[PDB]
Amino acid sequence: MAYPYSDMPFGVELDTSTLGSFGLGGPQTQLQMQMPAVDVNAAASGSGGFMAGFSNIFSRDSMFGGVAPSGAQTGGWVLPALGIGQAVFGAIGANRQQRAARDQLAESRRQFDMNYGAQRQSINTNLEDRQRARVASNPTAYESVDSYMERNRIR
Amino acid sequence: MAYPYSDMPFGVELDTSTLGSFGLGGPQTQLQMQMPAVDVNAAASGSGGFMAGFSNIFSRDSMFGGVAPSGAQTGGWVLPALGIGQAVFGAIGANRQQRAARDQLAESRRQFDMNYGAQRQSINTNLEDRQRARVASNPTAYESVDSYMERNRIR
Amino acid sequence: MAYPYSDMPFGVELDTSTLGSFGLGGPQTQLQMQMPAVDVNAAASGSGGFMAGFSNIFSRDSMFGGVAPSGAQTGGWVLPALGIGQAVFGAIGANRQQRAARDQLAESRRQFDMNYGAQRQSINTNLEDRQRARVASNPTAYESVDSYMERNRIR
Amino acid sequence: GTTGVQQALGALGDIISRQQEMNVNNAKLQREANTQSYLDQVAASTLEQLSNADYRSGLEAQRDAMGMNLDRAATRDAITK
Repeated sequence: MAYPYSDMPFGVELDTSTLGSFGLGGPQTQLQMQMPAVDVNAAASGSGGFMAGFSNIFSRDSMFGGVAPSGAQTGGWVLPALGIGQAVFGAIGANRQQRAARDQLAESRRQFDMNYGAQRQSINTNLEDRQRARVASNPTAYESVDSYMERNRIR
Repeated sequence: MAYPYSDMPFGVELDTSTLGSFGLGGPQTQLQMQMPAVDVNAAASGSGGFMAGFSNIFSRDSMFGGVAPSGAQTGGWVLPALGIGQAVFGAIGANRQQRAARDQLAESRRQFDMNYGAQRQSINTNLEDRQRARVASNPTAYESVDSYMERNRIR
Repeated sequence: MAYPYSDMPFGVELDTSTLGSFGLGGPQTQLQMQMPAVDVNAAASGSGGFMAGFSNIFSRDSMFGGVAPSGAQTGGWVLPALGIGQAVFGAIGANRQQRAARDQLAESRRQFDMNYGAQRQSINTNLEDRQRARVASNPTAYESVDSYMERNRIR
Repeated sequence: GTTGVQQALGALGDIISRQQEMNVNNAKLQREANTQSYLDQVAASTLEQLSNADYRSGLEAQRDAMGMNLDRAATRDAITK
């Protein structure tokens, strides 16, 4: 491409990860970037070529539509905007519910694993202190600590 | 800008936090301001330039609408106001339900963590009172306190 | 055949496994492939024979359809595209739910089997540490370690 | 996450259906307007003009330029009536 710009490192960083992580399915990985220009200057001057400062609609006929006599009505953009917002918010809610379910499941798994770890450490301590008496009473006629720690030791 | 006023410190204080906290999704961070004007004075005199001070509609046609003979009907603002209130209160209820669910989950997490902490303290106490006999009876032939206190100590 | 190419090893690797594994019913088994050509060059030149660089529709009548006077309507492809996307995403959601259920069942399986294994090792340790006394007190009048470890040992 | 997108797509796709129906109604009204606009021309012509077989040739040639965008069942025999 004649104008590579700097999208290659951005694409490299993105890789192929799907939605998830912790930021409602993708956090603010990038950083906030200042406004290109304080004054609108009619969008990007010649490049923009819009009517941001020229249209100045300020008319209900465009926001909410309007019907002249003899039919021939036109619809405003308010209804499409509301529909788009409805769709986006529904998708966000579904993503939130899925994330909450995943959280809950992962949390429960964490509690189970941590409880097992604590119980395992306690059991190992009990075995070690019980075997201490055996290895301190008659070391010659009994086994060593390493044998018990490597053969009858809880993982 | 031409009239900076003092919105910049307010924006800095707001930062970029989303809905939540404790005040039903955004508490009263600011303070209660005083009345702007002693008397109505038709809003802010020339600056306001409103008609509410002289409207005195007191008319059912404006509130609940009305239809003259030969159709040509007009609808009042009461129905749109009721619809807007319905939407706002539905959104508030959804926010309340989400907040209640988050609470409940946080309470469960606190319960489990606190039970684990109490059990860990109890197990550590049992361990050090059990090793007290070992370190007080034959200190030379047995280990020291620190060996267990950072080897066989429950996290 | 005339053009075997290299699809035979790919088919051999595929074998006859059905959906599942971990990648939402089939992971990215293959590897990323670079673009055949940077420039479109009207698809694959003569082989392509498309209007990618020639059509340039950019016309609401194509995307969103259009009706001329006297009926004679034509529908755009936007509605079929939306329907296809809806179907695909519904299927993906169903697959995700099935995978989540399978994962939960497998987690419960692991939970119970792991707990039984822990209790198994604990019981075996208890039995053998009880039997140390029997085999060390009066070996002549009591049984051997092999008998108990092969007859009344925990599976 | 993948279950609510169906409602999103449906709500994105119904609005264009409503727009298409409105376009259909507008097109029908436009056809009616074309028909009436033509009929006014023949209604506002003096008898001597319609008798001469050069004015009516162009008048009904303006009817063959508009295709089926002009109801061709109430604009045929208009001159004779």
